[PDB]
Amino acid sequence: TAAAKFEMLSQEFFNSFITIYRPYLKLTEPILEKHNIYYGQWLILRDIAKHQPTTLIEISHRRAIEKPTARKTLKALIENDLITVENSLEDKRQKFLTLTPKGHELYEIVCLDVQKLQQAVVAKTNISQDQMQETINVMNQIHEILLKEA
Ligand SMILES: O=C(O)c1ccccc1O
Ligand SMILES: O=C(O)c1ccccc1O
Ligand SMILES: O=C(O)c1ccccc1O
Ligand SMILES: O=C(O)c1ccccc1O
Repeated sequence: TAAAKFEMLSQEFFNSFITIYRPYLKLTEPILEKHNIYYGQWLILRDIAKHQPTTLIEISHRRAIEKPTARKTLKALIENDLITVENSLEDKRQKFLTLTPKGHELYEIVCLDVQKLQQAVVAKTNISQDQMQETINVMNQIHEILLKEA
């Protein structure tokens, strides 16, 4: 439900990494479900974890989602006691956001499970550390272009 909720050489090349996304999320889905959190929620949670104290404004910008989407997901994170909002009289979109203790516990647990699952996947392949850094090198080049464009 989580993965479901979330929804030429150059051609074979792009296909090789774009088609891995969905299978990847299906496999990591249970990690989030076990913590009663959905993928959209996890991404914003993680984002806050790494940038807190942060704001709906900054979040929307780094995540590249629309305010309505970010507002709705944050609202669920708050309602679930995973993040706390600075109490202020300013606009909600300007208020500082940080993880609650429950939020941190959930975060550390998901993060470690994901890390171990990734290690496992790799361990079943013939991929070398070198092959991994070379891939990283190529992907970041692609990523630079897609972002500078936007
Ligand atoms: O950046 C993503 O789109 C993403 C999606 C699901 C899980 C981890 C991720 O980084
Ligand atoms: O970083 C990921 O690839 C990831 C995947 C599934 C759930 C949480 C995550 O951070
Ligand atoms: O990637 C995100 O930060 C995200 C968050 C909520 C809903 C959809 C999304 O892609
Ligand atoms: O509902 C809130 O308290 C809230 C707080 C910060 C950002 C968006 C929000 O909906």
